[PDB]
Amino acid sequence: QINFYKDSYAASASKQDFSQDPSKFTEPVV
Amino acid sequence: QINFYKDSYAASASKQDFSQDPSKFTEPVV
Amino acid sequence: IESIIKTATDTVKSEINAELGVVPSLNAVETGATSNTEPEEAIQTRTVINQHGVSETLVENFLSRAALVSKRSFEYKDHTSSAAQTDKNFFKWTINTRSFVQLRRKLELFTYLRFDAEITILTTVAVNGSSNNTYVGLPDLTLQAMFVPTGALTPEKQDSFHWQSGSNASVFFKISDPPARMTIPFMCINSAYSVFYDGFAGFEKSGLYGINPADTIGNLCVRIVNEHQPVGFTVTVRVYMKPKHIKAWAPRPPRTLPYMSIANANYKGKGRAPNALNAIIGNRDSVKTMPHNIVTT
Amino acid sequence: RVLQLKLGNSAIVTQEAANYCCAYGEWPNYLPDHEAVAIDKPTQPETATDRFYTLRSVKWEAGSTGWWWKLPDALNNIGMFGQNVQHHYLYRSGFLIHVQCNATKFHQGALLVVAIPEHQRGAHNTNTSPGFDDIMKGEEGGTFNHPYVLDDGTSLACATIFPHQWINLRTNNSATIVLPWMNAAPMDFPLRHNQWTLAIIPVVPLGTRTMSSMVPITVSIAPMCCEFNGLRHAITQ
Amino acid sequence: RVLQLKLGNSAIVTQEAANYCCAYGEWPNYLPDHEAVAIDKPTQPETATDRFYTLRSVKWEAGSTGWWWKLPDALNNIGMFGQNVQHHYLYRSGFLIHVQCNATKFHQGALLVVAIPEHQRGAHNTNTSPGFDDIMKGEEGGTFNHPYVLDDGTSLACATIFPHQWINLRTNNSATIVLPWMNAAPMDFPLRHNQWTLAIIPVVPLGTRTMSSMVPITVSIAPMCCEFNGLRHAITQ
Amino acid sequence: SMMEINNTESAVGMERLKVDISALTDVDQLLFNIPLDIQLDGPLRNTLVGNISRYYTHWSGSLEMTFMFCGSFMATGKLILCYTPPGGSCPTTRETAMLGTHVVWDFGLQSSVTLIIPWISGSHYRMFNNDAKSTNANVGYVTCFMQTNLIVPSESSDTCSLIGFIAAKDDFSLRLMRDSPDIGQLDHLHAAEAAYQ
Repeated sequence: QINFYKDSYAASASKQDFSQDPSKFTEPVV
Repeated sequence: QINFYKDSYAASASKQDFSQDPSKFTEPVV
Repeated sequence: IESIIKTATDTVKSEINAELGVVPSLNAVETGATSNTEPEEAIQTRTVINQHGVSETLVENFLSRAALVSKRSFEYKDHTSSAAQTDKNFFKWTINTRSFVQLRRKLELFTYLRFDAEITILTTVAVNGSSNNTYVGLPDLTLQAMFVPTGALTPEKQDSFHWQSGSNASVFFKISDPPARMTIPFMCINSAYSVFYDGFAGFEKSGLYGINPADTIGNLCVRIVNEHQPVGFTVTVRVYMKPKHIKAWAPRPPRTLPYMSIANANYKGKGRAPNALNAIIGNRDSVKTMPHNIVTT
Repeated sequence: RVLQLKLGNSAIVTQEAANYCCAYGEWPNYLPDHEAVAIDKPTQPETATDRFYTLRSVKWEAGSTGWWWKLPDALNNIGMFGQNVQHHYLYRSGFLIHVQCNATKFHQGALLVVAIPEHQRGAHNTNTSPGFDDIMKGEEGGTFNHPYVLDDGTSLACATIFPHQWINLRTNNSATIVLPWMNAAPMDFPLRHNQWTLAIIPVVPLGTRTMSSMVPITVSIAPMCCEFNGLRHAITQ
Repeated sequence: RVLQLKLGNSAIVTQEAANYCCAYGEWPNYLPDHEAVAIDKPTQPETATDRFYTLRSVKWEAGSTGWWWKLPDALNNIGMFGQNVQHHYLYRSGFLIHVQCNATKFHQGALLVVAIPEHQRGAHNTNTSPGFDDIMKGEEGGTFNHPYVLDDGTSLACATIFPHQWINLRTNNSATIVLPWMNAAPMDFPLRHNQWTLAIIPVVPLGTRTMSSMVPITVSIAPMCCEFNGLRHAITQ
Repeated sequence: SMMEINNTESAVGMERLKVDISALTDVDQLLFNIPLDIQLDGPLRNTLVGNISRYYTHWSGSLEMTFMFCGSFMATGKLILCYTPPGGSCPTTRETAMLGTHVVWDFGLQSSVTLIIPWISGSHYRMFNNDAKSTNANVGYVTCFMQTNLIVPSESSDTCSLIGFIAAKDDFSLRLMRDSPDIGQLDHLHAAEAAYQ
């Protein structure tokens, strides 16, 4: 990954967040 | 060898596997 | 409970069941929860170790592809006699993601979105085909694209003093270059953009429904920098957008009927199924008719 | 009261059962080496044979005398069980039987559901024994002529000595029975002897004053711990 | 030189063999849990399927071009293997092939016996592809049109790259080959794809000056490590 | 999400989302069937699993169908739900269908039943090729029959309804993204020119 720009929003896309929680949609019950 | 792509299939060719076993074709007998 | 998932789940071996008070195939849909019955509870299973990855359905991968958002054509010539509706060697565009349906339908799967936008500009030219013209070769023109905030002043003509760009960002590029490219940050006054907005923009009752100016990225103003040549050309500009660094909230039912307008969610449907107002799926003769039934001979 | 049964690729759920019966307190098993006779390695198909099969349903009506089926005969033409039966000289298995019948809270009626070992039938008012076509009905089963004497000159009143359950329409809507291997020999030829007869007898007849409807009775049967010996060419009934 | 093969209830003895061949040095096995795909518990019949079946014999004559059979197609109607094939969506197995041919010390001749993986046939002198009835011959097999180019525009001279043996009438009277599972997928639908083709080609023709006699060639095949998945009702070719 | 099982010429709007069942005079009868080809137009297409899958080209893993009974409290009955793996024609009789994967359902205090459609395939993935009869694409069939009969008293309605739902299990996977065929245009939308003025 190469980035020489000063502002952090200039960077390449981020594709490493594998965290999930289906239960907030599939099991929304007390 | 230079590779800045994220997907591993983007890489250059691989030419270092010198392992052989002719006997599976030349001697297929018990 | 939140966890890290890099592959699809394994299957475990299972035996005969015959047990009183236990019924894993029965469920209570009225609660609003989805069925929790597992394959090992429904049938006898073998052990399977599962190596299938799940990365191509990540939200960053699903949304982060460059898509067409604007396409404009105009004549590059002497405009001294042209009518007032004409794009006289320049145009202005208000940036939106609603005009081309493949990007619109994908963004409308979510209620709120936060992203930075990568913009790419592609230009092409052709000689005007009037009966007085041969072909003559194509010029390597210079173009200027200036970014202007929502509702601010925009140039009135190709050679206005407004193009001096003293604090506005401008990009200058040639037709022989690779396409021009830059990133616009997440610019909302709120913590996310609203993809849908159930309200009115102002304190009086006469305002627009469903439009929220805080979600408008801005204006793009584009001109040819060269003076006109002795002969006319047609120039076409295409703009592409790619979202990046994405967060998304509250998924929604997909659009089924065709779009009518960029201003609203209005609908009409096809004249007959599929995608008609009274019928989304294509018909079959009866609930007992199998539509692609295999024939044995 | 609530039950789920799962065998092979098949499952049954019921919301109004009344426990279930294990005949003589036993459970099905494979033949151990200290009881074995035939020396060839046995075929054991597992999930291909050991699953529920459902027969034709029958209509419960005001004049019904009751119904019967013989095992293994009722299954000898069905699925991979029937194919293994036709290609082998010898067989052995247990069975799991599930009987189904439902009606409204305004209906009344009671069925005795009973499994009879070695139910050798008699004929009425003659010296001649029953013929092959009187006994070997296959998947259709038969009906009782004189259910009060079980078609054998004994009696219905004492039939509760055998493995049984009731369906009483105010109480329950299904009955379940588990049957072990029940024979004088460790294996048998499946085309000429039946180990078990299932019998269903309406002791209290169906009745209501609400809207009339067709009330069917349905039988599902699963073989358990199937084994086959003496492989050859296919032979039918 | 001397060999006995024993599978299920079947045995073969030969007094004039020439070793035997294992294709690519492999041996048949069941599908392990780290290569599996379908989630249902598999049917594994053992001795009911894994035994020798013998096909029709063919006559070796002075004009013969050679013969072929496709697997599993040649066995899809035979015994308990054919019944399991017709009731299941998916299958997997290896094979053991034994080819038999004898003649006097005054006869001469040589057969190439070869197993070809994915033998996709060509038609001669046309643009149109082979039809279903050109390919799917069943237990009868077929004959070569142009054995010198293997009916595919390659050549017979290089066919020794595949698993093979010879029958040379002065040396030996049988050939034996063991075949593993050979596919891009862990299981397959047995009614539309063939993994292996057996081919028998007379490279040196049969000859003698002694008394004339009919000289047959005979093929026996045993499936090994059979598995079946996706049980349903019976479906045929 | 809800299946559109009643995709027939006479059913208008919300009527397409339910199947009506009534008492029968004859035993062992077929009620309805469902095609399982989750890329093609059919009862599964306009669902959360159908819509998201049509942005991809390859798929794998198990599905669940769940049915809810919406008759009166006094109504009773039993049904059999069957899944048949591919190879030939859809079954038309109960004694043929019960040889496949199935569940027998009893109506009662629990309103709903689940049928698992297990992943049974030769290849690791199935493929959204434009051919319903391909060995890389076809999934088989779902069919429903009477196990007993629908039985109701005189003051209940004589006809009762089923709602069918579908979802994927957590063994499910998708790959090879593409433009969705569920949307398109031949022209610019209304007010699209006003963005340039």
